[PDB]
Amino acid sequence: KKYSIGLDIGTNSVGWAVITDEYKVPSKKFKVLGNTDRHSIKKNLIGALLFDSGETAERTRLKRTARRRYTRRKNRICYLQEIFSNEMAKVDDSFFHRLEESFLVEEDKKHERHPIFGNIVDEVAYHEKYPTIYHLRKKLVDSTDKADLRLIYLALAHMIKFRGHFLIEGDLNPDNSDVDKLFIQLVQTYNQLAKAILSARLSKSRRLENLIAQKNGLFGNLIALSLGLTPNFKSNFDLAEDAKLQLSKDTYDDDLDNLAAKNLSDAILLSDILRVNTEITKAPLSASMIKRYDEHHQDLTLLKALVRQQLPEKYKEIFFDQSKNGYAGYIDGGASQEEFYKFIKPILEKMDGTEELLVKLNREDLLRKQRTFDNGSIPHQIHLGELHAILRRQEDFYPFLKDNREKIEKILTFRIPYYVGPLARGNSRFAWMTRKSEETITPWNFEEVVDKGASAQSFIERMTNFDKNLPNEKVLPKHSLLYEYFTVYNELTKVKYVTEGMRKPAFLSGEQKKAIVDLLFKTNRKVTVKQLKEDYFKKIECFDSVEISGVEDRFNASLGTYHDLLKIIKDKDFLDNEENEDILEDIVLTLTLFEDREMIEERLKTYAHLFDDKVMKQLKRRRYTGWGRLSRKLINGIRDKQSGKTILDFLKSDGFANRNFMQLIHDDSLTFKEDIQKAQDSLHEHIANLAGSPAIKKGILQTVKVVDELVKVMGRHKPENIVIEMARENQTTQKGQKNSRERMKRIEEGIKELGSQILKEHPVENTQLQNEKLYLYYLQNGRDMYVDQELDINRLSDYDVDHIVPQSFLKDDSIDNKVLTRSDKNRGKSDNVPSEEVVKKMKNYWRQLLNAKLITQRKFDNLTKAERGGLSELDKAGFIKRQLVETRQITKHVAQILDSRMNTKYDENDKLIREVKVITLKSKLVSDFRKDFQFYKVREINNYHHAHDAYLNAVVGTALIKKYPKLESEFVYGIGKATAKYFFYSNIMNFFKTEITLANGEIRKRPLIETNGETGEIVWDKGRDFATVRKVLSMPQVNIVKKTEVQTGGFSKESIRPKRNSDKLIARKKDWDPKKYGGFLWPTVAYSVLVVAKVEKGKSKKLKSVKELLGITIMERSSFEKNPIDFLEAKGYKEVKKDLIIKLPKYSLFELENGRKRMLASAKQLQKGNELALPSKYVNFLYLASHYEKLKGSPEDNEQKQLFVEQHKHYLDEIIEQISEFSKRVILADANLDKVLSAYNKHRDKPIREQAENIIHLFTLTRLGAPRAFKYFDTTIDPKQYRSTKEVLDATLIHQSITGLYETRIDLSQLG
RNA sequence: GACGCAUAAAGAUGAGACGCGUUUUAGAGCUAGAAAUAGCAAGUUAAAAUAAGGCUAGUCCGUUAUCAACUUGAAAAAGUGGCACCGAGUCGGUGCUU
DNA sequence: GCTGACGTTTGTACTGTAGCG
DNA sequence: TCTCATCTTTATGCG
DNA sequence: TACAGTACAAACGTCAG
Ligand SMILES: [Mg+2]
Ligand SMILES: [Mg+2]
Ligand SMILES: [Mg+2]
Ligand SMILES: [Mg+2]
Ligand SMILES: [Mg+2]
Repeated sequence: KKYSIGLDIGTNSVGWAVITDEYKVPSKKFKVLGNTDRHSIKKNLIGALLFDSGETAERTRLKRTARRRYTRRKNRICYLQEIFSNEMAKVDDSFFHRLEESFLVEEDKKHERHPIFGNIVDEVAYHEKYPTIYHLRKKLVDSTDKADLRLIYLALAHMIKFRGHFLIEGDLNPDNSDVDKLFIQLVQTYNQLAKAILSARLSKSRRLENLIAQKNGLFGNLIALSLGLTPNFKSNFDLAEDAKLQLSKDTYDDDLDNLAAKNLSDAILLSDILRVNTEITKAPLSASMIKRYDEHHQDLTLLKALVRQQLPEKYKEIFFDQSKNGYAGYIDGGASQEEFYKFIKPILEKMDGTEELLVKLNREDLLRKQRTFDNGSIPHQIHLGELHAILRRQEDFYPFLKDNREKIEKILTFRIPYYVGPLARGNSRFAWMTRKSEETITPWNFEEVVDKGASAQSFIERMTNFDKNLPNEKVLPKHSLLYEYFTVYNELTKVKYVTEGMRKPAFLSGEQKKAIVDLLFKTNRKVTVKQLKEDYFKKIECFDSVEISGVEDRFNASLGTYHDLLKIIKDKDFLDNEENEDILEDIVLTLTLFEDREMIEERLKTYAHLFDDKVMKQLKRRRYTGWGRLSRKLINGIRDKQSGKTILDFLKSDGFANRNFMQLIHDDSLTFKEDIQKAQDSLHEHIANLAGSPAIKKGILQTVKVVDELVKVMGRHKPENIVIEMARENQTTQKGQKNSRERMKRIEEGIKELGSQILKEHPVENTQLQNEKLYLYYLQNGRDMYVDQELDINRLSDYDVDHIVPQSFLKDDSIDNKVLTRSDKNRGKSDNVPSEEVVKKMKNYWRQLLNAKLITQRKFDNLTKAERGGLSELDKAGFIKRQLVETRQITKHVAQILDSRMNTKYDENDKLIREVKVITLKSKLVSDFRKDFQFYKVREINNYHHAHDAYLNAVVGTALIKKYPKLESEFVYGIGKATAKYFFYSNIMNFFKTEITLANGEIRKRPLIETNGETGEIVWDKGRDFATVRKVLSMPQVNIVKKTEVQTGGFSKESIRPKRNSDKLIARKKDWDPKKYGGFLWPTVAYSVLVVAKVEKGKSKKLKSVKELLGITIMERSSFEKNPIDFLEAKGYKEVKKDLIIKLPKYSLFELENGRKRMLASAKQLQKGNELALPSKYVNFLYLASHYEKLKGSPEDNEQKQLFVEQHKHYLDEIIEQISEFSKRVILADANLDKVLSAYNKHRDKPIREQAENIIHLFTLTRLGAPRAFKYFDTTIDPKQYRSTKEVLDATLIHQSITGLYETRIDLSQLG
């Protein structure tokens, strides 16, 4: 009667296996529905459900924010048009209509075809006078004439459309900073108190050297105008009031409280951004762009003359062929400037007079475009200065730009603050803003319509956890003083001490804990036990010596926020006071909640009577982040109604009982537990309601559906035991501590081994090293990874994190794939690894970092990947590590959901009866089981290995449970300790083996029949149970099912493709015919439908009846589902039989002659649908012939298994016979099978390892799913893609229940 | 014998932005030709769109998640498939039983 | 007369190709 | 790619 | 890995003798 279930859950699979108490997998004669003659089927209850992995929300969000940016950009353009509109209608009743109809063709345009001036002649005298937008911008700035509104609009609209980044706080301005005479003002100012630096690469290393060549009064002065100095101590040689000085990031008023800094800092930074002020202008960016254009002009004039006078045969390939990455491909084709440079540098090396061009290419100046990937370095304030200059000229002639100058000034610089979010009116699930009035939001009225404070508080409050114990209560800040006290008293209530006189160790009394906290947790940020035993036990308790226990040599707990508030609020008795504790809690809550200084000031204003303004100025810089696991109500709001204390009171003092948070909230004697359990629907609603990524919701829901379907199979009786394989681990304590070493020590060891003084120049703390940019800065020893340039620790936003292998090629967000680099160097390696030249020029420095172990060997391999520079689809053959985290999350959730679904009956004696015992095995047990008794696992043959893992999980779990029911609490849900646990869980499996072998060669014979002790019952018969599991491993029928999935997402490929007279292009906008305008291509089919209809066919048209697949794209899907028959008639189908329309999602399964199966991948592609049931002997041979020298066993055990391969050399040929018979049966790639046979015969003499480690690849020919390329040694086999779908229209369609047990089979031959 | 403390790795969710890129159009091509084009000149920029679109019309929403088939149902949701044994190349046979 | 010659006029294999920092 | 914020899982140390 | 670009092979009229 009884049965059990095993589950193996992966990112793309769940394996499931019902087992009997005998460890046999059962089978039933299942009824099958549908029109076919077949009425019942024999099926084993072992299988695997296969589904494609769920996508994370990343791509959808990166499209959503882009959609918002384009909407807002067009609205900026519209407010500009609104200001310009009554005036533009004077000079041009249709200019905005012409910029709008710019995209259309000449006869589609209602107005004359030239966008800006309309007429041809003025549009060309225009482009002759101003060849780009920047000659326009410059002429507008430096000249003082009355100028054309249509061109003001274009200059402003261009700057408003492409406005540059906002990563610089406040503003830069050129007008205070154009002229290098500021050093005279600086020395004149210090007496009250060229390009000399900038001619070389900017860092302190050059700046000090130059100024000493030209103590403190010059260089130490000027760095405070130029650099974010590292010491926190006060300055020297300084003003009459003495404090620290640096060019601080957010607010230089934090340093001025000790003008020329603004002038000189803007001058140096703008002259670092722009190669300007060797010439005097008022429009520096436009001047630089015009200099680029003129240099490009003279360079091309030189270049073509050189090419014609020395290599005239070469010209067309460079300058006309737009496919070659020549200049034609650089301009008219798709080539970048890197591709053009590597194209053109060999040609320049052999010509004469090219030295200047070769010099310019090495600086990246050679024939630059004006708009490039590195324009993301340009801040918006430069554009802001140009727009201000423009308006300040024109206002003398345009009264209306005088009247509303600041509205246009507002429109470019307005950015929605990130804490406010999308400006909805209630219908956006992403919106959290609250608006004061129902008025429409503009950049001008934004401050009076939107309540920024409430929205900014709600921004955090929507995201921070509810307390897991009190789900209606939001958690504390991490740094809240209540949480500090909670943490220290939670830790210190459980430490124990003993002296020479005492019989046994004793807890700290409440007096002692209070004394320790006030003594040293309030006078040291982190306390060592050395500090505890000296400063408390030796100094207060006067002990000669003491042993302390319950804590490592450094305490985990801290009162660091007390130290902060003590440095700020000077009255220590204020911080130790009871009355003001709520106010201090509000201060730290605000200071965690808000980072914008104005709302910090506006929130803290209510307490300005308790502290001075100097303290308040100190409080508003003390930014905090992070939130505790617990709510205020939990830790000090609720009281046990019998005793009267809160949790924090108990942690402060609990007599000698000294309970911590756990034993408190689990003691029935304290009504905390009653408060918890009174503070504490369908499957799909529950699965939607969980937190975390949407990606994991797929694998959880499908396996819960699988388990419920299995329960439906077994007469609605529940299983005794459910075994879930967990992606969980045990380690030795030394390995696990090494696996989690503090990341400061990683830096210190490597820096000491390479011997640099960077930590003397830039000291840093492990709390600070949690920042990703800063961690990378120290890992790289202060230098860029792509040019030999000293990085700046203050400017780490203009440096950016390159992913060494790009995310578009491979998802890898690890430190081994991250590089901090200058933004231009990162964006100059779009979709690639670093180039060959950069590997050649820096492989030595990378080797110095590798030898010093700041980078891994994997990181060195990714950096030097151009030495192996494939980046092919065949290089994907290692798992992305995201699949492990998803597996862990899914299996963790499914444990608690299946426990909640199975064990539902509450009881008053004990709370919940285990009707079903849900089990969560770590994978090491099943892995050791597989490797000990030669039940090996090869992932490349076929998909049955998922079901075999579930079978072995159920077998091993039930065997361990029935062998050790005393050890039920180690598996059922609800030298170092870790090393002892690791050896215990290693040795717990010894009951499966007949012999136990010691390291000295001793052997112990174990019984052939295993039993438990406490009831003597048989569990593991090493005679017949191993034979039984070997029988179940050799079944040829396993219910593999691929989930039928309607596709969602992008309508097409994203690339927009040029116009052509082909009807397959997707119309990219409703009125834009793609024969004229181009459009998208590669559409994605949501599902096929089987259509049966007439069609008008033949050159003399006549109705022919037809049955075929129609691929409903995602775009057209809703129109189809509104009303099918008119959609089919629009597609051209006539007399359609409505009831015979069959919906066919992706991977709809069909079966054909000789057992052949095909999965419908679209209306015009199939996929191979059968699975090779290869016998176990050849599988274990393939695993042992693979892995041949790298087996983990002893040399004797390696040898005997390596000989097992040699004993079965003839297995190689019979595997090829197996693959031939199968491929002929199901795959039908006869040319590929002949190529496979011929290549095999080409290499039948090569080593049996290399043969097997390539026969393992031939199963790509046979394996289920999409045809994919594979290779056998040198020979590469191209995929035999099943682009024909003609056959499935008369196959039998198989609709599979989610396990694959029940079926509906439709014989489509009878349909038509 | 699943929880908050410290550490670390790998990931995730949301907001605000930047740079590109593509597409069509605009930037008069010229000269020589029966010619298809060839020589030569040119090129660097801009507008518009950037999922088709949608109705609550917002400076909002539109690529995540949910889906075998069939009977009920607006949908949520509920419902629908005998067992034992001997065998095994993707499931077969045998016997009870409804 | 009526088999087949000779174009047009559709229907099948093979290589490319895909938004990204 | 940037800025800002929050959160999950797993592993080790202390209860 | 599904579809796109595109080089390649059967089928369907009017001549052709
Ligand atoms: Mg597994
Ligand atoms: Mg999806
Ligand atoms: Mg990059
Ligand atoms: Mg698996
Ligand atoms: Mg721990």
